[PDB]
Amino acid sequence: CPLMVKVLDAVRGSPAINVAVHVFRKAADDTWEPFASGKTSESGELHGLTTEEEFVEGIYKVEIDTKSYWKALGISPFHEHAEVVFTANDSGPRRYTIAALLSPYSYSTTAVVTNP
Amino acid sequence: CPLMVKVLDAVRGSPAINVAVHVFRKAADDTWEPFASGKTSESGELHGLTTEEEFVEGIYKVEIDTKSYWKALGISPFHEHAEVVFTANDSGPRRYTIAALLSPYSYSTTAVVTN
Amino acid sequence: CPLMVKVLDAVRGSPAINVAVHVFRKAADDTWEPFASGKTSESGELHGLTTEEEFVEGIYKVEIDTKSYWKALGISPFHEHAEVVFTANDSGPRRYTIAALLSPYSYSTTAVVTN
Amino acid sequence: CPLMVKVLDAVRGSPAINVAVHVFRKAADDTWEPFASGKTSESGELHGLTTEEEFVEGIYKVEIDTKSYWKALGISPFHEHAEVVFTANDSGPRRYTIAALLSPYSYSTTAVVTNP
Ligand SMILES: O=S(=O)(c1ccc(O)cc1)c1ccc(O)cc1
Ligand SMILES: O=S(=O)(c1ccc(O)cc1)c1ccc(O)cc1
Ligand code: NA
Ligand code: NA
Repeated sequence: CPLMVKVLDAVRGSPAINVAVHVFRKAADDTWEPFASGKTSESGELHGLTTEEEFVEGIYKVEIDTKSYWKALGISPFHEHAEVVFTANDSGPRRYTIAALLSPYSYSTTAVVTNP
Repeated sequence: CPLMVKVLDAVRGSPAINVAVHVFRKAADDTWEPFASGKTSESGELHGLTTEEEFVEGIYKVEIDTKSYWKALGISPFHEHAEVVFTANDSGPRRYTIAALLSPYSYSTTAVVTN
Repeated sequence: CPLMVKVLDAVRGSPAINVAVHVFRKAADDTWEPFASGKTSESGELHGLTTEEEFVEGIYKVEIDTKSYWKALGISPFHEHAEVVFTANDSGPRRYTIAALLSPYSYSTTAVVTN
Repeated sequence: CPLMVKVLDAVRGSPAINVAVHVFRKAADDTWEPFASGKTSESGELHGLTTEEEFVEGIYKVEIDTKSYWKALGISPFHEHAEVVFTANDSGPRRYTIAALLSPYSYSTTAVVTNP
């Protein structure tokens, strides 16, 4: 599990449950190719998106579908989604945790990068 | 004025209006002494808290009454207030902007220090 | 101007100066079309991006070139850039301020929408 | 473990290690009485501050010694510390996670509150 996503809800003070996440990887023709997807669990975490073999060097985009999350709770938010774009594994394999904190008109995102 | 406070509301995407703000200065006996206070304007800003003459080096605390703000909007908050504690240091001319972004169970605060 | 961008630096406690910002509008064929761009000023702000005539309802993306900013300061960043994607909706007069607070491995963004 | 503290470093993209944390509780005379203290581990987490029996109703202050953290890394930060003040257990026992994200001139704090 070299890529994990955590999401928290700043209005409720709780994990953000059932948040859809789509990961893309930039292809040779400079388009975003679908790479992996999933949803956050009751703990707000999304595990098992990829494997060490599959998660090669590249530029990755982690799209967090924040609008669908808020609308399912009856709230009209500002952003369409949160996009996190980064180069991965350029100095060898690393483990990446993408963390996000959500409010209807604001969000924060952090990266925790560790070396196995 | 060398000290200004700005407060934003992350739930409504708006300035945080009519928020009470209290500034304290640390006295020699280690207690917090009232220094200045006010309420944020329609733009979420509080100007005119102090003057360069009065804002000497020392430790200051800015207390933002976030609980009352959320209660007035019918929203149940977590924190009693937001506290920002910092040292004022002289080191050339200095303007201090204390910014805060409020959510019911979260807040962020930033210091913008400019010449 | 109905759209403004503000960028702050959380490491130095200062405006983020000379940061490139690109705005795109979603076209009918689902691609991102260049719409406006500029560089943040000494106050970290980018004004005059568009006009009320041109800023019609639709989906917009604001791209902040954070990687170049940190590299110019000798700091190694994580993100390629910061992207802010939102729908502009009419619903009375509307000013949009897109604010961003930058750290090397983190960023926050807020929308302040005022009448 | 009804009270836990997590701290992340936004400059390094890593847990904030060896951050001192002091917890206080408002006493009957309206002073802050020392309640518990500890330091974050290599994971950035501080466990074992208190017990269900000890952690009664009250107003609590969690002081995170951010200045000492940055100065130990050779950085001159803005804030003296981060203070998180809240009423706890007013509707019965809850579990509280205080999370913080640190930059030299900025910090964010969130609360995750769950019911056992
Ligand atoms: O979800 S968090 O608590 C988190 C904790 C440890 C990690 O390695 C990653 C995320 C969190 C994330 C961001 C934030 O601003 C506050 C808490
Ligand atoms: O740039 S800010 O100070 C700002 C203040 C008032 C506004 O109406 C708009 C922007 C700012 C930016 C980010 C943040 O988290 C807090 C304050
Ligand atoms: Na290489
Ligand atoms: Na009660």
